[PDB]
Amino acid sequence: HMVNPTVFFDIAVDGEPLGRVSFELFADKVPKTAENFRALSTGEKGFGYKGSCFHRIIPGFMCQGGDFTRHNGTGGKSIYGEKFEDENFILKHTGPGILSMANAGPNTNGSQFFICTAKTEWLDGKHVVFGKVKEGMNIVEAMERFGSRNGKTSKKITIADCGQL
Ligand SMILES: C[C@@H]1NC(=O)[C@H](C2CCC2)OC(=O)C(C)(C)/C=C/c2ccc3ccc(nc3c2)[C@@H](C)NC(=O)[C@@H]2CCCN(N2)C1=O
Repeated sequence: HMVNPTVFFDIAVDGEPLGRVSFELFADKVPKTAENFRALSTGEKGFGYKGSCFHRIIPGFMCQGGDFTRHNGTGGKSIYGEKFEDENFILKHTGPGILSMANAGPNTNGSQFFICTAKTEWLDGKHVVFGKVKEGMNIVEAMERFGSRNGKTSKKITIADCGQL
């Protein structure tokens, strides 16, 4: 029987440790999308999220990250190539904690992702939901306080370490 993977991010604020956020990845529903995020979190392909930042945090909306090639929301790449397809839209944006793929149009998933801090149902069926925060929503809420209405962060929010549990 297969068990959904768990991954962790250790978050830092201007280089100062903040806490750990862990995620369940719904490999049972979106295996290809789950596997991308899993492998980018372990670094096992030779690239991934360790050291990258959350480039846009909008309080009461979402925290977005995963651009480890241009560091500002314009870059990123998947373990399958520069981009990969939308797998399915089985799972919906039901509330805070949902983990979902950022994109630039149909079938443009790469490495960027977002963590919901509110229900974002208008994104259903165009962003692939593939996971959820398991532990450490308090740390996501602490990260959120460094966001702003236009998404610029007031301190640098980084993934100091990440991997699989
Ligand atoms: C739609 C967005 N896509 C990207 O960020 C992709 C990247 C390349 C693959 C992912 O970047 C692009 O398309 C370009 C480089 C053209 C930048 C767009 C951009 C810039 C600043 C924004 C400021 C604010 C907003 N949207 C913004 C969107 C508000 C309204 N929405 C969001 O913050 C949503 C939340 C769900 C995740 N999420 N952002 C995305 O998936």
